[PDB]
Amino acid sequence: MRDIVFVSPQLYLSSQEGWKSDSAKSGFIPILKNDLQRFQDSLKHIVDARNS
Amino acid sequence: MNDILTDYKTFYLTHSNIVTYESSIIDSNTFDPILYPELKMSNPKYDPVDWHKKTEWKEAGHIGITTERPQISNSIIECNSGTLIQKPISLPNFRNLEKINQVKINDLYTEEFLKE
Amino acid sequence: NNCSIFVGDLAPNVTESQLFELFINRYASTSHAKIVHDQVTGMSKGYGFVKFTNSDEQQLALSEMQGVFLNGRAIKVGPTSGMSQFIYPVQQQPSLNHFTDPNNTTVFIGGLSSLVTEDELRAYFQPFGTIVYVKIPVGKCCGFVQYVDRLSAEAAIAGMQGFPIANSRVRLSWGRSAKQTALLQQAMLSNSLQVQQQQPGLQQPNYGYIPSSTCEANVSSTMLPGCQILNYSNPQQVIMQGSEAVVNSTNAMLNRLEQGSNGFMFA
Amino acid sequence: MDKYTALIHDENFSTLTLNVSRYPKSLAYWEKLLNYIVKASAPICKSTEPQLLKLIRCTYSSMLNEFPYLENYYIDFALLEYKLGNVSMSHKIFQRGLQAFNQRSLLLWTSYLKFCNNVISHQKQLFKKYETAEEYVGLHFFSGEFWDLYLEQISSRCTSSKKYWNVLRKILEIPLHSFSKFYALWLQRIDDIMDLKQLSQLTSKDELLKKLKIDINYSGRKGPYLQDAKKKLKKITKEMYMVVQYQVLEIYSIFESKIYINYYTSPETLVSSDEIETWIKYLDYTITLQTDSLTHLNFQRALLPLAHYDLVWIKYSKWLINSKNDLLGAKNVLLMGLKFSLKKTEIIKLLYSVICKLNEYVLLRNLLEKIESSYSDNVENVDDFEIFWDYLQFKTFCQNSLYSSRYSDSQSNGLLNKELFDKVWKRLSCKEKKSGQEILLNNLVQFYSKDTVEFVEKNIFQKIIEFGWEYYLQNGMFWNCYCRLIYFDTSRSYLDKRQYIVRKIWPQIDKKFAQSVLPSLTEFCESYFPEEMDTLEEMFTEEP
Amino acid sequence: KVFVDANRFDIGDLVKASKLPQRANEKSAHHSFKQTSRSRDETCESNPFPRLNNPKKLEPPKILSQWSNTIPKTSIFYSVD
Amino acid sequence: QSFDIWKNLDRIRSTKKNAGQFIKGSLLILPMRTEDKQQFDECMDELHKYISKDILRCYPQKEQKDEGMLFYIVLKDFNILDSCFVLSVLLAFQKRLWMAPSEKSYFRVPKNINLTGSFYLPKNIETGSSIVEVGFNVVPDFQQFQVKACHVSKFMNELSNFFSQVEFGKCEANVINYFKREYNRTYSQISLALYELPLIGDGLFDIKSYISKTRPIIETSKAQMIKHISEMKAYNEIS
Repeated sequence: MRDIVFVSPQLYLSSQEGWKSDSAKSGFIPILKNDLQRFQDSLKHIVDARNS
Repeated sequence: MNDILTDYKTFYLTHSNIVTYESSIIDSNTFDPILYPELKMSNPKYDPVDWHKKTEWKEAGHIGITTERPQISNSIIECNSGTLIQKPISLPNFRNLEKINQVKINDLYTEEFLKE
Repeated sequence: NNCSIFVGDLAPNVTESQLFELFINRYASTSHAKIVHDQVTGMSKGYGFVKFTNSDEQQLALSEMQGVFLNGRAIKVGPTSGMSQFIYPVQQQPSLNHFTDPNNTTVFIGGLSSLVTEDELRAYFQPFGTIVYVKIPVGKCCGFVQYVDRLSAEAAIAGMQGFPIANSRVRLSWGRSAKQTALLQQAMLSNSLQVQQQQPGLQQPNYGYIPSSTCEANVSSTMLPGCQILNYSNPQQVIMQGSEAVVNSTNAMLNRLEQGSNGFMFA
Repeated sequence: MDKYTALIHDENFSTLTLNVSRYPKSLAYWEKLLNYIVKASAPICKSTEPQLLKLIRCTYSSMLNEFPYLENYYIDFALLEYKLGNVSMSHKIFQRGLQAFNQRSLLLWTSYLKFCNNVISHQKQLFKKYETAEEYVGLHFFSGEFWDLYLEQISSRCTSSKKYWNVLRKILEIPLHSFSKFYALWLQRIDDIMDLKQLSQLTSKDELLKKLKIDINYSGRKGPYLQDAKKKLKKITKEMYMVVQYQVLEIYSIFESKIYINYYTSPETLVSSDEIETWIKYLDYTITLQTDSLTHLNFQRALLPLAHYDLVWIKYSKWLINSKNDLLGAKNVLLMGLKFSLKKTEIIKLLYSVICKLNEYVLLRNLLEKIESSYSDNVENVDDFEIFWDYLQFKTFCQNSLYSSRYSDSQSNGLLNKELFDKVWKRLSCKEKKSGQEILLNNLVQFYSKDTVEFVEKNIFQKIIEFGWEYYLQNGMFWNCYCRLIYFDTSRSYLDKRQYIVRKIWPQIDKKFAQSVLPSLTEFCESYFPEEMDTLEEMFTEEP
Repeated sequence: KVFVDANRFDIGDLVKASKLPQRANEKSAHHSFKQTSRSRDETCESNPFPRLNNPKKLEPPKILSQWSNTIPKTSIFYSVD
Repeated sequence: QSFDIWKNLDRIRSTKKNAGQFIKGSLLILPMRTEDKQQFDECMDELHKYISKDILRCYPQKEQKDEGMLFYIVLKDFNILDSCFVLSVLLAFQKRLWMAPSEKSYFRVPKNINLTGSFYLPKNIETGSSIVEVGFNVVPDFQQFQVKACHVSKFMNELSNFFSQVEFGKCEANVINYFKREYNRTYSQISLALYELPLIGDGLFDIKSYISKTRPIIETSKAQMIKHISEMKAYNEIS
């Protein structure tokens, strides 16, 4: 699928590999491709509390 | 007893190994010092290992008051219909059908405290 | 009895006050009256229910209001309630003793050796649930253990039965409180009524409380359902369940082991 | 442009998608986003864009993988795939839906069998599927619709008129909620008899000859003979009706008239204290009956509303341990309890003992690796001490499992390992942010040797004296644990350790800091040092 | 989405097709009650706590009226009202 | 009897009444875990020298955790003796690493060890004791079977009495890869659930609306609890 990206915060806030994908994997949330920076800028405080 | 079992679960996991643990496991009373202090927390009596006439079938739905509920002896609620179609099922055997209204109460509060 | 009558085909300018004035205070006493209006428009649909205490007064009101002038039209106050196989089951009552009360959460303990204290008897019945008092009668070799939950009383009776306290087997049953026992002794000395009273409820629903949960000890609570929100204090008030509860309970049990190894408490 | 391109460039869709992907466990956001996607396709058919249908399928798959306990949405997406033409994908959605509750959800079996009444095109396969539903979910209390549907399918498909009698005879012994409809069908089917030879459809002829003293081949005037047959069978049915009526009336009037919610709302919902208590009471009643399919059914029914409250998970795990001696079943219960419960302390603490009883310790190490990697090797700075301490006990057990002993008298090294002591010292250095400080101080003094007590007193306690931190010098329980470490030595005499504790510990502590130490040190001095009471009193008196 | 029988996927178009469009004015002016049509777009945000919004107590298991005289007349627990 | 594997193998070959015939359509899967690989490789090479390639096959993992490996041992079209031999060797080896690191014999089982394990079988079984079935299995297709706390001869006799009563048949061809994908999916779900454990507070529950959704409700519940305590105090008061 074009203009889509599959992502889940359960693998991104835990800082693991394979947290994003373009293909239909079971368990991922489909968001838009141009709004992935808006997804990364939204969870900044949780990553900052995880690192500190 | 809860404090002793919790302190033993604290101490035994920090001062023992699997070589001592696997030799201590016996099958006569299923005794395992990792899991047995957890199950013994709720009840003080605990056995490690004729059901309709015990003191648990009678006061199941309500505690304190005992009753002999009617049941069916040859109950077919567990057998599937793929096995019950193989042969015709016999007549239902009945028991405790003369106590559908009779209930008894072990009244200790009136007999031992009010009437002395 | 609470006999119900269904008035129908009423006018639009007839509120619940006019129906209550026409139903009650006319050779009867209507307990309740409600006109069924629209769900979102607010206007009355022309129908209303009137529930009275006595059936004879409601029957006389339905016989007298059959065709009466009600706001320019008929009243039609015929009864709504009162050969199918399916009927709802009906039951009598067990006359409200202290056994057949589902809200009765206090356990009568007996068979003691007149040797156990109150703090030790608290220590027998502490982890089964939260507790309010552990007072016992003197010279009567018995006591009273009142919880807050009924499942905690079920767990206490299912665990503590057949447990010998101080080389003496226990007898667990149900019972009333001390004031209700004094009232039963005062009513049984003259033998007039000897009636009991039901224990009050909890004013349910109660979302925050989790049954069979104990806590001995600012609070920034997230109120999440997986954890505990509120709890009853151990004497008594209502406490917000914090996160540092198992830590305080562990420090308390280590202090209890340290003070029980020496002999500062027997419980 | 089509509806898909207008759906991408729309302003509301990006905001709803970011609010879903921002908080994934808010089910109302998922439902608003799903309703907006369905509203974006106001005609739903097969002529729409497949590039949007794949997005609908991915959205439903993500919602059903994030929330697998939603009963209605498996039905919704399965009938959506049935609307979109195919039934193999709909059968796969029904199979994963029934697997999400592990074959014990009445609504999914009912909707799948109402679906399968049209799509199976095979009679024996329908009978095997209905018998599977009978042996798994057929003992449900509110299963009147399932058994009405199954008797309807038998009365419509079968022509021998024998299986209907068998299934209805089975239903006349099962405690159902809507049960009197089946008794009324039984009583009007006894009335619908035509001759004596149909009595062999009920039972065998020897059970009629022995128990009821009635013969099938008795020829003569069969009028009052069949009337006496009807009267005696009605009496037996009335007795069994009294038994089942007492059972259903007891279960309703005690238990089932209190539970008002029987569905999975959300992970954010709240269930009242009445309903949790009555689920625990109803399952305590259910364990006593010792009917295994009904017991597992009612435990799954209690996992339906409130699987996040973790009580029924631990209760059903303990039931599988003690009452059945089926402990891998309890292991799978505690494994699935990690996926739903929010208070993951007690389930993981019990699962540790469940794994340790199974003697599968590589699985235990692989499980503890997930905890120590879930914090990215920062387990010493966790707010919840109950997670770290339950990790630390079994990690100390694993370090005693791998490494050999260092000291004498067959004493293996406990918390003082190179991979364990650093994790303790990283937590003890906070002094106000991490709770459970005195728990380690009471649990690092449980070795009782000559060189190991010296090792413990050299690594931490002498280092606290050297740095002079305010929190441990203020607390008297620290010095109580330090005196308990020396006083319970097994190699020294009494006089030397008594002179040690009196002379070289008590003058070292501060006099102005003794206001919080003296309530903790006075108990220790009254405990073990009776003649040293007035000596300690003259050192901490009111005047210089 | 399932039980409302109008937002159903496979047979909802059959419900929405033949409404019996009531070309008589008396058939539309007879009923004066509410429709209570539950739309598909109702989410979990509406009605968060199902016990505060007043539910109904469930119906008792109905029994046969010809065999109603053998009910246990004494209940186990005291039920009020 | 003894503590040797081969003597119990001779005993179970002797008195099991012509147990040389294998089972038509027979399959068994044993997933096991080892800390290290080098000690496992010598025992597995000895097992492949003893057991043929067509009967038993091995499947490694993808090395995702890098510490705990997961190895599938698939016994296909096996006889009753080779199954007992393979399960005895593997159940001895996956516990000898914790109990006896100094014994150093891959085919001699000591007396201090008890055999306790878990093996999967396909669903199409027909049985018409120490080996028990399970309730509430985690695998959709397969059935988990448990053995606990046995000696060598009891393990041999119980496995032979189990496989003499069960009847297999008609297994799916690439069901091994199906079980691999399902097993990896289930344990990736529980690993993600353990990854959700630090993300409880303020992470992904929408706390900003959840506080305001339950702010009057907990206050009214607390007022009901205070009223309950006051009414209980009025109920227990004699006065």
